[PDB]
Amino acid sequence: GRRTLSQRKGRGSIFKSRSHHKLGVAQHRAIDFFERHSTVRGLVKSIEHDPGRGAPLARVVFRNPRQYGLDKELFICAEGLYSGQYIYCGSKASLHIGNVLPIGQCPEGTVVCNVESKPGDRGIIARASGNYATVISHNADNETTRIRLPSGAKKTLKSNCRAMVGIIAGGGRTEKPILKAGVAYRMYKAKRTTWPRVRGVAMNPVDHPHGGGNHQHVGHPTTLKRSSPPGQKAGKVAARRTGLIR
RNA sequence: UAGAAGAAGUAAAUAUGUUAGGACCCGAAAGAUGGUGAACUAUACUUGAACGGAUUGAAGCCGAAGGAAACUUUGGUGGAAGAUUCACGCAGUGUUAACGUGCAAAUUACUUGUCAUAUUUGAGUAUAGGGGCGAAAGACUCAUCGAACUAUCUAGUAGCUGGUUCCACCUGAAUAUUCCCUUAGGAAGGUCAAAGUAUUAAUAGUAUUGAUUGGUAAAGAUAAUGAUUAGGUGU
RNA sequence: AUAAACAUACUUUGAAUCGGCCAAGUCUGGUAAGCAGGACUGGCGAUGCGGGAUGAACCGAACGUCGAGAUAAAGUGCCAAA
RNA sequence: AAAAUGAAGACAUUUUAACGAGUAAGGAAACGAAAUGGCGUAAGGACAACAAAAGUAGUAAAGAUUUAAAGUAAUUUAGAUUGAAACUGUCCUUAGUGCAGAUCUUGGUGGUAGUAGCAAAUACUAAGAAGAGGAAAAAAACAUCUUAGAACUGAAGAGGAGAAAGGUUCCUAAACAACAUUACUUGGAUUAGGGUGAAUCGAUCCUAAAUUACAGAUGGAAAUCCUUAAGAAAAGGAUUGAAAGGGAAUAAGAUUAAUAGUUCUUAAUCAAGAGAAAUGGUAACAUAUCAUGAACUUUAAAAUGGAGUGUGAAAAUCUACGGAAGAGUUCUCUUUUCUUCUUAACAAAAGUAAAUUCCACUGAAAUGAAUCAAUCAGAGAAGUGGAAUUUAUUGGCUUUGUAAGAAAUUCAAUGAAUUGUGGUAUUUUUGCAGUCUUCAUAAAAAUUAAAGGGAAUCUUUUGCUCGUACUAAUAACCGCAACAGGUCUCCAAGAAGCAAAAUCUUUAGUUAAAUAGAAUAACGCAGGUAAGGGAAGUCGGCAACAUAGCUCUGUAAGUUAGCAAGAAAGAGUAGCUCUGGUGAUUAUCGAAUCAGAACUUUAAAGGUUAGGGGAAUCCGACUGUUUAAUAAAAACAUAGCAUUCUGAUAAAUCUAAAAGGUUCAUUACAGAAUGUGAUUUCUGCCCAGUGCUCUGAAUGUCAAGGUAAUGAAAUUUACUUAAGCGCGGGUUAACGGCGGGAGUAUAUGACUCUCUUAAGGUAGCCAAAUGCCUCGUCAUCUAAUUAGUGACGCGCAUGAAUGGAUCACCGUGAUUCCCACUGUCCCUAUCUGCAAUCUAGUGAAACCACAGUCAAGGGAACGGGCUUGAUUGGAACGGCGGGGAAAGAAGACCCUGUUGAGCUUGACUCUAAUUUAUCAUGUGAAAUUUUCACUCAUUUCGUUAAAUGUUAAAAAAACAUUAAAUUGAAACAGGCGAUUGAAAGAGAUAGACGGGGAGUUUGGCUGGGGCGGCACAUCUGUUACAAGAUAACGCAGGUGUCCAAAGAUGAACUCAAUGAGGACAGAAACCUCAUGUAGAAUAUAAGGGUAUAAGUUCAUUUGAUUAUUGAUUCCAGUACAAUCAAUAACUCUGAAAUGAUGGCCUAACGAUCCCUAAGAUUUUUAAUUAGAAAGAAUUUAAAACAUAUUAGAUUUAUCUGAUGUGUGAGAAUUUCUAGUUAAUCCUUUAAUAAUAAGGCUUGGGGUGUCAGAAAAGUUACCACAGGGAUAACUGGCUUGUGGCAGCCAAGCGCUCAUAGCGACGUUGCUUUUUGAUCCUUCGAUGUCGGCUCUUCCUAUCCAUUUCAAGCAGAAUUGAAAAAAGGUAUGAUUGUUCACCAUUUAAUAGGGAACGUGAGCUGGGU
RNA sequence: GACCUUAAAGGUCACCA
Repeated sequence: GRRTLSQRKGRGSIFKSRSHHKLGVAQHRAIDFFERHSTVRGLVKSIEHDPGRGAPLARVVFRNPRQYGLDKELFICAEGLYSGQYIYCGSKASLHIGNVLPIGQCPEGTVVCNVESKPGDRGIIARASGNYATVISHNADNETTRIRLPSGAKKTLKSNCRAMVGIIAGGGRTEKPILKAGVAYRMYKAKRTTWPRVRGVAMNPVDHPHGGGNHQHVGHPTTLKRSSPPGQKAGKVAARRTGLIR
């Protein structure tokens, strides 16, 4: 046989990210004393559209708590932010939309976004459009707090992990139905090469495990073990269930 | 059942036979190893270039009239759409036209379709052979692709096909038998040739006389086993 | 009884060969076959010559180069010798 | 062969006799009576004038051409001519030693053949010049240049220029041997010269996608990774990457045979250099340098998509008024028609614009302002007055300097003349303004300026390196070339029109671009027309005809309500003369557009351009893509729908490895893996099987390890270990699946019974692109329907995200029917151009054993050659497609190879990735090794390693720095800050999983292969032919066993059946007598054998045993197996002779290696006792240390010297008899021991393909070596079957066997069906039907002539002569065939390689 | 027709040309 399309994706030749017009890395600012024990105030200069992602980006400008100059940051917009707004980052920040607070200071039930899975790693969870994470409970014995991830899973993080209060802007993006093949083509302008997807049953036995015979069909069960080698791992992987959900 | 029984062997040059090597000469599709290719084509990115004329008329907006209201009727304006068409171009539906030792190792003529957003296109750049790339035809990867090109292993192997070079003279065949992964082929054996011997209980594809063997042709059918048409006599 | 001394008995080494085919006062399967397969012998293969007009197998007869005669199968109206 | 002779003769002796064919094959050399005889090629060693100049040769070698001679032949010899320097004969030796073939290799050359051709791109003609090169009885044509005529490209060009590529092709002169399919005086061709000028155009500079270094990391290696992260490297990050991106600065005229934003004249610009620090304006803001402005920081520019509308300006075109100069027309007119009337870079500022944004005064409602559209206003409209920016350089346009001195148009013979002003017109270019659109937001750096801050106190010089010629294509580039193919751009006139369309023309370019002339045949290619009919042609309206612009009227069903729709359908349209509407400015001026009216004619879109329309069915929703070179589609994509996994140190996944890489500059509205394919309606039941999974169970099965026991030890044994499987549950929008039979209300069967699945196919749909039967049944379409449509449904074998049903719009998709139109057709005629024909010049190729008249025969079963006939005159031109089983190609179909390759799978054997367990020693603790606590290796991260730890002390989009006065601005820790953490990663070993991947295999026989069978090891009878052998996928059957008795022996008895008797008792129970040759039994298939037995019964027993020989059956006289004959033991039975080494006989079975059992003690040795008999033993140089005894040292398992003796020494040993002890089948190679292992002999474990590999498929994507050893087609033999014909006569025919038929039987012919065979063809004979056309047969359908009848006439029926002439048109189907509707005198049947493909078609296959 | 099964009846095969 040949090497299937999923195998050719891992080499990254034509499947490299189309990130040329992107604004940059969107994250919190690097942790320091002034964020651990004080608050630094930033100014939302503008709100910009980052190619390839559905949420807007804010060009915040903190000043320089230790030197002279400007610290041009690049945050992910929370819904409701506006140009010229002031936002405060630090442990003593007020509980307002757009402010950055350690996850331990947020009252149980607070909605946050752009949460750090580890202290000081500048944002991991709840970064897509309209997404958010909820603080479940605190644990002052070992300085851990429980949050509910947007997928529904519960995760325990350190109580000093930072997060931004609010909802990532641009929600309800995927509810608008794409209508045309051309529109879907334009969606991957600043993404990887994946769109026009040929069914495995339409390929040939050399190309794909599904490449069939005189009738377009699979032939063998499409639920496979997690341990299948790359090359035959095509279809549902480690499927605990199948069929329409009730 | 090997041996001994007053030793025969050895050396070298040829000829013939067996055997290994390119192996009488030429012939595979294949396999492995190392390199060269994206000047053709495939996809993707960077930076450039290229929409002229018509058709239809969506939101949005304005007037008039009707209405308690909700709003409706009517006339305009507007210029959307992977909307309809023509042109520069492009493709290749049909003639299964031309040509078919061509203009051309895929072109020409008319007809047909298409002719800016999933568009067309230049340069740069990236992806390499059990790999790439593929809106998927096993398609494309320099006229080479159901695994490119190039060189080495390599004069690859062939029970299969083709060829195999002077004269006279003498002798002159085979298709049984056994075994084989055997059936287009081999070894044992038969037929044949050439060398070399032995005075030789070592002649016969013949007939006769004598003693035998066998169960074929024929013959038989209340002679045994069967098959089958009738007629008398007795109970 | 007849024949047999270039009789007889061989020994060694080795070549090619084991695709066969035909005839019949023969046989088996088949309706049958210029079909398929066998017993015995003679042939073609390996083979020309004379005759059957022509023909791998039929009939006579097998071959160094020639001359003369008697012949064989078979023929004798012309082609064609009688 | 035998005799005779035999040192040398010679002819390989003399004589006599017999013999002589031959494919494959053999006979090497030498051998005197020669164990075959010789010829030739080349080289090596000798010999070649015997008397001291010793083979031939310039008095002509080798070679070549021939003429003759010798030899059976291979070959040799000699002469003649040519040739001019080496060569030959004999003997041995040696070998790169003899050619007709290999689709042989290389080179050369023929026929074809003066043949096919030298035919796209409209086109040339006259006069003259130059030249050898238009002559001549028309030799009808003539290359280059100039002039004139006539033309084409038609300004998206056949024009003027660039990028790439080419590389001197550029310009000129001389010259034409070759080349540009004739020629050339021409040339992009030959020869020789000349030619490319930059401070301003580019490269150079910057960075994009990307690329590459030192050090570092990885690797066995080559090398790979990393690109600023790891670095004592680089205020911050290295190299390269654009002649289309960014970018300091030049223009006009003139000049050269050719270079020019490059030279010259004139006129400019740019960069680098040289000679307590300003005013004005209310404000927006403004001032020939002015008017200081460091570090540091920020902002902006360079630098940002597309569409569409409006509009400013310039240019081009057109036009209004006024002219000046020149040109054209002019016997008909034309105050006429045409040309010229221009201006740069850089700067200036008389005059004067459009649009946008801001500033000041004021404060809008009765709301206003404005655009084509919009849009805006108390965070302030409108108004008035101002400021700024943009508009191809200063400042947009006119104007000005440059500058008229240039340039253009004229005139004179260098010198003179002129060079106004406009437009509410079109196009192009370039800006501007707002509007729309994106799940698309549409680059960076070099480089420049400004600001915040307040540190410090005009002239002139120079401008380097490299490119610069030319083409840029119907001749300079890539395709072998001057190739009708391909290749990126800039500039762009008139007519007409909606139009950059078609058509014609101006400026420019060219008239040649693979040759022409004559004639005007066939057959063609390209373009046409056609009476009457109108698809009747055909697989099919293929091809062609037909519709075609604009205006007005009108427009259906269906529908996703958007469409259908340009639906369909109808009318108008010309020319000329007029009339009216639509404005600007304030009476004058201007625009093409619309409407209307008289009149005339050839009655009007049509020169060119320019939709045929309608009714339905299927598939796909749509726009899109696709097999470059036979498939453009129903296939792929698509939006929509659905499922699975993943919290990122993850999922997927590349890599040998890696602080390695991709999605990821990412974070579940995300990433990755799949199925279905818009919308509507709906997705039924099944978890048994195979997958997937579980948050699940332990003590079923499971490895290396770990622990323990025995033993001298290896070894062995036991216990305990993870995943995996098993056990239990879940899951089908996971792979997939979704039944039978019988009664029952003139038929059907609601109903009932019964069998048993995991579930029994549900809603739907249907002879469907899915239905064999089948051309299903009923309607409809037609005259006629294997076609279409609508219905029916026990549906071979429909059916629900393998998606079911439904269709609106859409489609170079498949199918049917109507209208219109027509040469598709009846049925062909005719016209034009280019060829073909002939000629001058020029000039190939495929192919070719030799060749070329027929019939029949035979033959390899279809001859051009052979045999017998028919017949023949030599050379051929134009056509032609019958033949040459014509050419092209080692058949691609089929088969065979112990030949492959792609693909698939629990085929066999493995393997990367995944996974589980153990080992690989961080500290300090607890529980029964586990659980904890820590960090210290380790992992994953973050930053400018920027306040770690412990003490101490949401009103405002603005600024924040270089400090004033060691502090100000606190100290210390041996932790840059977090995170994980002794667990996880990488290594080793072990178990599981693993078509993701690698290697390989897939028996044989065979009336072709496959399916079927086993004729493959094997027995009986028969074919089988009276010895032995012996065929078929011949016939009838049989084996892979069974038996402690069914082996051995002894004894007794006689069986099957029948008759006659005997209570129940009978046809069959048990008893008796008689007859009883086996008709019973003997394990089994069949055939043999058997009567005081080989059968039945009784009794004893284990010979169904050990060892050794010799034979017989298959046989190769191998093995296995079997069948016998003896011998030596120990036994069984019998009184005994005998019998017994399995079964009454013919089948009942098995190598090498490997595993596993049994046996090798009968005998031979050593030592020591007692007895006896023979026995001299070889001869000088010495160290191992067993040690004692001393001289030193030492404490530890204590060693280190030297003195010393024996050892170890040499001037007994064997045999034998009787004991005793011990050992005893051989070996593990220095000697022994107990374990272990290996030998030797004999059995068992098995190969059934049975003389014995370890082995699944599919190729319609296929490949190679071959095959007529072998199938699919013709032909040939046969004729079962198909067709036709006879003989007899039981009967039918109202009576009557034979008018006409003829049963039960029986004899033939034919090759028009299909069989049966495999003879020819596998380095190829083109395989169905139809169309066209010719011929042949008669077994005759019609016409002609006759006979018969159950023939009155008519219509008919049977038969004879006769094959000269006729034998049709359509619907459906690819059909042959068939079935319908017609018509006719009849609408007969057949052959010719199932006639006919260099004759067509391509419907089917 | 061939193979299989039941108490005649069914079931699978019938292929490359």
